[PDB]
Amino acid sequence: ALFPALLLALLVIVATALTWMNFSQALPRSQWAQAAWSPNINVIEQMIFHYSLLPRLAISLLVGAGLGLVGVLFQQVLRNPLAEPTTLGVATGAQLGITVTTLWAIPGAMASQFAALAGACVVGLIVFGVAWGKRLSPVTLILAGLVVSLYCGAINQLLVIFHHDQLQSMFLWSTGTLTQTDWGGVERLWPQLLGGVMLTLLLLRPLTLMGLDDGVARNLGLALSLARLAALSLAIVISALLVNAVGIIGFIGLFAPLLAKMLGARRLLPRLMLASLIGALILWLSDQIILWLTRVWMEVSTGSVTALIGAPLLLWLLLAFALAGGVLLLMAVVVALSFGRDAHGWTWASGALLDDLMPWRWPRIMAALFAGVMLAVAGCIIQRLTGNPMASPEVLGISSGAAFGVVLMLFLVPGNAFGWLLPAGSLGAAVTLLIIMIAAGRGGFSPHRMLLAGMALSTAFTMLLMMLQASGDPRMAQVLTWISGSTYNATDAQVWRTGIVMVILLAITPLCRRWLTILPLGGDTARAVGMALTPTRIALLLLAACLTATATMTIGPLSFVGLMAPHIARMMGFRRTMPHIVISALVGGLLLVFADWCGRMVLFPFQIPAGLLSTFIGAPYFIYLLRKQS
Amino acid sequence: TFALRNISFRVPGRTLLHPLSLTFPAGKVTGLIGHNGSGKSTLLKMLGRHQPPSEGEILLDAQPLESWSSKAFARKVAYLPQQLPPAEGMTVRELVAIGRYPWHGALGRFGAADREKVEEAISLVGLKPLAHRLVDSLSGGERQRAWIAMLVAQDSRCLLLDEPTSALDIAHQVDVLSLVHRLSQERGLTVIAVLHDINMAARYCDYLVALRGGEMIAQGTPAEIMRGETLEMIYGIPMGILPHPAGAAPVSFVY
Amino acid sequence: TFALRNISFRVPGRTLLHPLSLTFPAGKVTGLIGHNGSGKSTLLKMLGRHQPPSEGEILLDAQPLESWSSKAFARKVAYLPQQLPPAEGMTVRELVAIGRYPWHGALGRFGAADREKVEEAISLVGLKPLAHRLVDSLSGGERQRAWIAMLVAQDSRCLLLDEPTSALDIAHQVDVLSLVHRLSQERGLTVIAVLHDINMAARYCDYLVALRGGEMIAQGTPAEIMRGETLEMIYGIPMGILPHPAGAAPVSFVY
Amino acid sequence: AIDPNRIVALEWLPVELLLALGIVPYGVADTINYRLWVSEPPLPDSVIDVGLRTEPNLELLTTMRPSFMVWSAGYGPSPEMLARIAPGRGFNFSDGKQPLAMARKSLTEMADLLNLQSAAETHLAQYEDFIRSMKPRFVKRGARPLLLTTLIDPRHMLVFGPNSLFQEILDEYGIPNAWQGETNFWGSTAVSIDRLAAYKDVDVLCFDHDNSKDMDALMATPLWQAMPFVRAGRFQRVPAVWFYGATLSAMHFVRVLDNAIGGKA
Repeated sequence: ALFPALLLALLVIVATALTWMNFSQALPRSQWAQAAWSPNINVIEQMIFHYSLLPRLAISLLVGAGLGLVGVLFQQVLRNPLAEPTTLGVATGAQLGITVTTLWAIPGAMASQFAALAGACVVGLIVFGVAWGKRLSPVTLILAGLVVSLYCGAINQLLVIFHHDQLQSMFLWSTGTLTQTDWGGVERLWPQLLGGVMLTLLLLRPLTLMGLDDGVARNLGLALSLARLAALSLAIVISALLVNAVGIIGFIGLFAPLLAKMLGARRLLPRLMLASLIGALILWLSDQIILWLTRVWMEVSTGSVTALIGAPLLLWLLLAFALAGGVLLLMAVVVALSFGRDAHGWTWASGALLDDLMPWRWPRIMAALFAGVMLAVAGCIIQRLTGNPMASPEVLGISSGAAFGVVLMLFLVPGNAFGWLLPAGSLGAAVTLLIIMIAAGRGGFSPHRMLLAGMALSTAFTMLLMMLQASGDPRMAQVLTWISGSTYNATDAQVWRTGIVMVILLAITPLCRRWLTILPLGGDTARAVGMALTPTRIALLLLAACLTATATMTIGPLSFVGLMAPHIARMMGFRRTMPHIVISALVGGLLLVFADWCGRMVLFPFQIPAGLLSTFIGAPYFIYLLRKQS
Repeated sequence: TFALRNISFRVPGRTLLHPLSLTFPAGKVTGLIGHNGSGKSTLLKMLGRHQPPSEGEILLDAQPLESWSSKAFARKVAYLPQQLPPAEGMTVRELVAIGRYPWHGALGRFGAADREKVEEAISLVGLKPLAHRLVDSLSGGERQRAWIAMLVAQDSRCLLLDEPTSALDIAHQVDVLSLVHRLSQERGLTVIAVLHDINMAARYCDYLVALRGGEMIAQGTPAEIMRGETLEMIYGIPMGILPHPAGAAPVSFVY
Repeated sequence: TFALRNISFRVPGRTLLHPLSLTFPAGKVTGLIGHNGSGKSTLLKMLGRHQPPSEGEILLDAQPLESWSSKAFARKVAYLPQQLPPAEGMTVRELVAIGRYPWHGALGRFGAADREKVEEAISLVGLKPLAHRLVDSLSGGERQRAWIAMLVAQDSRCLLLDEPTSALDIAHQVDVLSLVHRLSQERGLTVIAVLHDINMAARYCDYLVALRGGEMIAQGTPAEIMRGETLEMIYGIPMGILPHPAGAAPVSFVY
Repeated sequence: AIDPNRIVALEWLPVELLLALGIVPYGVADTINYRLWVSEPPLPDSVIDVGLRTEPNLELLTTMRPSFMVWSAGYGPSPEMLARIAPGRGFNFSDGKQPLAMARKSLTEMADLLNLQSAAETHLAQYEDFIRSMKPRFVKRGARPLLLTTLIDPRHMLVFGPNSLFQEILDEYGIPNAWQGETNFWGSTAVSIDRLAAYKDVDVLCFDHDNSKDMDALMATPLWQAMPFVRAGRFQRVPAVWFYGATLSAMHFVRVLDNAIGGKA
C-alpha cells in the first residue's frame, strides 16, 4: 500500500505547487487574503479576476467529487467494475438538449433537463417491456442505454450537419473547459451537490445489496426494481447536473473508484469519500496543467486533455435456409427499387435514364452493401469470440484509430490535408490505424481488458474530434461527413477492389467455422478440444480488424450496423455459427442499403450520410425487439 | 406452518408436472428429496416467491394467499439461492451484519442495539475472529458458513435451504446438516432443506418428502418410511438398506 | 500413462505448497478423493495444462516432456473440467462433431469423414432415438451424457474428468460410472476421475489416490482404502466400514 | 463557360466572387444557411438549392445542364466526379497568412476563365477606391490597438488573430491588432474572458449574432464591469459581418469600422 499512498502524496504536492505558482503569477501573494475573503474585491484588474480564478478551483473540486460519486454509483448499480456514464446516454442527451435550445430560442438549463428526460424515457421503456412487471436487468439496461445514446448522437450529428456554424458554443460545452466567470456555477452546484451527498448517505444498505448479487438482494426483501430505479434516477440527475456545470469530461469518475479501491477502504462510505477526494485531486491537477498551458502556449480544453493523459495511465495499469433465401430475395428486389426509384418528383428509371444516373448510384449502393455485410460479419465474429453483447467493431480500435489519424493529420499540418501531396491523408490514417491496433493488441491480453482499452481509445478519439470541432476549423465539417460514414466518395474501381476483398474474406470465413463454434461455450473446454486459444484468438481478431479496416476504407468509421445486425439476428431466433453469420450479414446489408437510399432520397437536395440513417432506422426497431423480449 | 397446494408449476411444459398438496410441520425438520431439478426445484422456487403459484394458494402462517409485504416476508423466511452462490462480498462481519436488513429497514437505526444478535450468531457458527480479511479469501465451506451466519442474523421463522449439500464434501455435508439441526432445535423454527443424498436427509431431518417428477411420492419420518421398497420406486435403481450402529436410521447402499 | 514428479502447488492461491509424487497405472481407474481445497482439482488442472507448473514437470507417455502440440495432446487426453462449463450449446448431436476436431482438423476435414465414429459414440454413450431433436437447456442427466458424447467421440487414450458425479443423482452417476468402466474395459482406457463420494467412487475404481492438506495420503486399491484410519485421515470425521451384502466394495458409513 | 446564366457554385466564397463579378448564380449548395449568415450580397430567391456544401447532390446537378461548377479547392467532392458532370476548376482560398490576396487571385482566375476580365477589373478598382476613401477616417485615432472579438458564450470569446481576413484592412489603415498571442491558420481562436483583462488600452469590438441573452448574462457580472477596456469606454457592439468572405465582406467590415471607430480621436 506504499505505492498508492506515495502516488497520492505526490499528486497533492504537485497540485499545491502548481496552484501556488499559478496564483502567484496571477496576483502577488501579499494581496491574496484581501482578494479571496473580501466579498467586494478591489477594483484593481489584477485583483478582480480572482472572482473567476477561485470559482474554477471550487468547481473543479466539486465536479471531481461528483464524478467519483457517479462512478461508484454506476459501478454498484450495474454491478460492473467499470463505470460508464456516457454510454448510459446522459452526456448525449445533454448535448442534444444544448443543440435544440441553442436554436429556435428557448434557453435555460438544457443539459440537465434533457438528460433527465432521456433517463426517464429509458426507465419507462425498460419498465414497460411486454409485461406489467418491470423485470429490469442490467444487460438490457446497458443495451437500451447504448441504443438511446447512439440515437441522440445521431440526432445531434444531423443537427450539426445541417447547422454547424451556429453551434460553436455547444462544441466548447462538449469539451469541458470549466472556465468560470462568476460564482453562479458554484452557488448553483453546491446546494444540489449537498442534496446529492445527503441522498447518498441515506439508502446505503440498498446500495450494498445492489453491489451484491440480485438473488440475495431479493432474498433480503429489498425492492430491487424500485431501489435500482431510484438509484439510477439519482445517478442520472447528478450526472446531468455535472454536465450542465462543466460539460463532457475525461472520465475522472472512471479513475476515482479504482484508485480508491487500490489504496484500500473495504467499507462503502470510506471508499466513497476516498473516490470523491481522488477525483477532486485529478481534476485539480488537470485544471492547473491547463492553466499553465494557456499561460505558456495555446488555450486547450480540460476534459480532452484529461482523457488524453488518462488513456496511457489506463493502458499501463491494465427454416434457416428459407429465411436466408427470403432476406436475400428482399435485398435483391430492394436494390432493384433503389436503382429504379428516384426523388426528383419520385420518378422511375425506365431505361434511358438508368445508365445516366448509374455512375452515381451503383457505386454508392454497392459500397454501402459491402460495408454493411462486412461490418455485420465483423461484429458477429467479435461477439462470438468475446461473448459480450456490448461488443462492437469499435472494440478493436479500427474506426477510432483511423479517425484519430485523420484528426491528427488535420491538427499537425494546415490546409487541404485530405488530398495534398505533402499531407499523408489516407496513408497517415492507415499507419495510425496499424499503430492503434498494435497498441490495443499489446495492452490487453484478455478480451475484456482489450475491450476496456478500445473504449478508452474511442473516448480519446471523441475528445480529439470535439477539440477539432471546438476551434473554428473550416474543415471540421468535411471530415465530419467521413466520420458519419457517408457513401459519397465511392468509385467503381474502389467498389471492385472492396468486392474482391469481401469475397476473399467470406471464402476464408467458412474455414473458421469450427473455431467460431468451439470458442462459444469454451475457455478450458476449448483448449481441451484440441485448438490453441491465443494462436486462433489473435487470428480471429486480425480477421475482424481487416474487415473493419476495409469497412472504414469504403464507408468510413461507423459501427452501429456492426453492433445491431448480430443482436437482431440473434433475437430473430438464429443461434448457429454459419446461419447466424449469413443472417446478420444480409440484415446489415439490407439495413445499410435502406439507410443509404433514405439519406440520398428522403431529402432530394440535402444528402445525409448513411451512418445516421442506419441509426435512425435501427433504433426504433431495436427498442421494439427489446420490449418484445424484455 | 406452511400448507402448499400446487396444481400447476407453470403453464409452459416442464419435464414432469402434476398437482399435489401437503402441509409442512410447525417445528420439525423437513427434507425435500428428488432427482435433480426435475420437479423438486419448482417447489422451493415457488415457496421462495420466485415462481407464480398459477392456480394455487399458499397460506403464510394462515394470514393470506399471496401479495404480502416484502419487509415482513423477508423478516419471516430466510431463503438460500439454488446453486446460485453469491460471488460478491468483502467482510464476514459486514455480511452477517447486512443480513439484518429486514429488521431495521433501509433507513436503519443500527446505532442502537442489534449487536448482541450478530455476536451470538458469529459465536454460534464457530468463527472465533469477529471480522476476517475477505469473505472470498476463505474457503468454500467458510464462506457458506458465513452465509448461514447471515441467514441466522436475519432472524427468520422459516429457513429454506436450496441444495446446501451440493458442491460440498461429505464430511462438510454432515457438519452443515448437524449445525442446521441443532439450530432448528435451538430456535424452534421450521427448516426445509433440499438434499441430493437420501442418507443425509435420513440423518438430520425429522420429516422426509419425495417428489419423482412432481406427483408427491412419499412423506414420513425416517422410522416411518421403509427405504428398501420405497427408494426403488423413488429413483428407479433397486438399492438396498441395512442397519448401522452409527445412526438410528439404517443406511442405504447402491446394489 | 503419464506420471507426475512435480513439487509445485497453488502458491499464489490460498498460500499452499507441498511436493507431489504419483505414478498412475497403465490402464486402470484412478479415483481422486479428498477435500474440496485438498489439491485434487488443482492436480487435474495441472495435468490438463490449464496453467504451467512452477517447479518440476509432468512426464507423459514415458518418451516426451510436457511440451506437446494441442492436436497431439487432445488426441490422447479428453478433459471434463466441470468448472467453467460450456453453457448454452445451442445445438445437439453437433457436440460430437466438435469433439472430433483433433481428428479431422480445420483443413482437410471433408465435413467429418467416416461418420461411423460419431454414431458409434452417440450409440454407446446411450441408446437415444431423439438425436438432432434436443435443446441446450435440459436436465443434468442428459447434459452430462451429451458432454461425454464428444469425449467418447475423441477416442483419446486418456480420460481426465473432475467431478462427473456432481449435480447428478445416484442413477445418473451409476450410469456415468458404468459407462466409464465399460470404456476402460473395452478400449483399455486410462481414466482419472474426481469423485467426492468415497463408496460410490470405490465401487467403480481400482487405484484410488487420496489427497489431504497439501500432499497425498494413500494410493492403494479400494480394499485397503476402505480402512477406517485412511477415511479418518482424509475426511476428518470418524467413519466406519462394514462388508457389503452384494456390492463388490464394502459400505462405509459416517458416525 | 459561354453562358454565365447556368454557373453553379459549391462553396459560399465562389458565390461571393460570382456576385462581385455580377454573374447570376444558377445553383448554390446550402442557400438557407447562406442567407442566414452572409447578408451583404443579396442572393436571389429563384436560385435552385443543390444541397450541402460538403455533399452537393450530383443527381440534381446532372438533371440540369451546368456550364461551370466552381468549387473550393480541397472542399467538397473529388475533382474527377465534378469534371464528369461539367468542366470547372478548383480555386485556392486559404493558406494561413494572406487569405484576401488569394481571394483576389481566384477572382482574377474566374474572370479569365469565364471571360469576365473587365468586370473583375472594375470591381477591384471600386474596391481600392472604397478602401482609399475611408483612409483619413482612421488616421486621427493614432496607433491605439484594435481588438476584433465575437461572443461565443458568457464564458469564452472568439478573437481574430494576426492572420485573419480583416488583417490586411488593419495593416493598410495603420491599425495594429491588439491580439498578440496564440493564433490558428484560419484567423480565429477561442480564448477565455479573463484573458482579455491583460489588455488595457484596447478598442474591443464585438459582433452579435443571436446571442443577446448571453451578452446580458456576461455584462451583468461584476468581473466584466471591472474590466479595463469597459471602464475606459472602449467596448461597443457593432453589427456582425461575415468573417470568411472576400471583397464584399471586406467592404462591409470597413463600413462597420467606419460607423464604429471612424472619427473618434
